[PDB]
Amino acid sequence: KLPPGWEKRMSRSSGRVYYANHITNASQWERPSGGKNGQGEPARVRCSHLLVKHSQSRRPSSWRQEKITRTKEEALELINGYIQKIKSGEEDFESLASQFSDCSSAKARGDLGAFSRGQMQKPFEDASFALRTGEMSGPVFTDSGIHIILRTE
Repeated sequence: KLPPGWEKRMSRSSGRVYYANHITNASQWERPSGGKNGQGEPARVRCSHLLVKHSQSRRPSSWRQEKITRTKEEALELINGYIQKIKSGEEDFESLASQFSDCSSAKARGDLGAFSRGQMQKPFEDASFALRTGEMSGPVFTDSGIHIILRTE
């Protein structure tokens, strides 16, 4: 059972029986979905994302700040913060993307439109294609920085 990338695991804290995905870095208590060996994988998907860059990003510069100086570690803590606010409903994805994304797509609520296999950096692509419409990833790492991907179509 269990769709691509999903492994059962056991978290400290308690009898955290939970589910995690090694492609998307998503985690959750709930079992992923249903008896249909596949579903396949669309030729195309549509995703938004929120990018936080750091000093080791291939371009330490964004519309939000000319010289980015945060460390990969600091950026990772920020992603975790936003993921917390998002998962709790305090703030929504589009809102934090518009405000804090270091991608120019910030001004599109983070929307990147539809794409295929081949077009995006591979971990982003692998994660986007492992998500299902509606699902959000954990922190995803690329040469740009650290992403949160929301799959919209």
